[PDB]
Amino acid sequence: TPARRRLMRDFKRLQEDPPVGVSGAPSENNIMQWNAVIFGPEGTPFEDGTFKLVIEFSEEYPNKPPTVRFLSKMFHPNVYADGSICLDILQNRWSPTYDVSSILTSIQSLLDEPNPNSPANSQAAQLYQENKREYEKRVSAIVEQSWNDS
Amino acid sequence: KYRKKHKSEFQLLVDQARKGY
Ligand code: NA
Repeated sequence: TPARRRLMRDFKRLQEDPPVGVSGAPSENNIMQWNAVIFGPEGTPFEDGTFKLVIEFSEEYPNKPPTVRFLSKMFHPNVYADGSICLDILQNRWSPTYDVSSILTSIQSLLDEPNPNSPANSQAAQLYQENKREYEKRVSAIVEQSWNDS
Repeated sequence: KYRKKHKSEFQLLVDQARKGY
């Protein structure tokens, strides 16, 4: 199928041009479900976090974006309670030129650049705007938790 | 549940993501 042919190319690109601070691979023997890891970027409240995600593709990929969820506990204005991510390029701004590598690096960039007008987590959105001191403390807890996560 | 069952797989991914950090 076209989706499976595309996903083998996504995987090869990750090996040839490895992105810094992120990684992804198929789970077990299923090409349509991937595991992924994103490191919290240095110089941010998320620094040193080792966050685990799952990516689910459909047979309509790359014409349809995959669904991406954090499995690790998260505290971020654009991340829902169930780990789902409000990021424009994973919804209405999706393009077939994006792949696993670019999706992961886009999510990585979102961690230190939250969108205030999309409050998926209303408390994280409020603290980020009002009390940035308390925002970093709440993010610190989930950084620690991401280390003994499996 | 999921993270625990795929412990080995996630640790390989953590090691790959750590490089150059
Ligand atoms: Na392409």
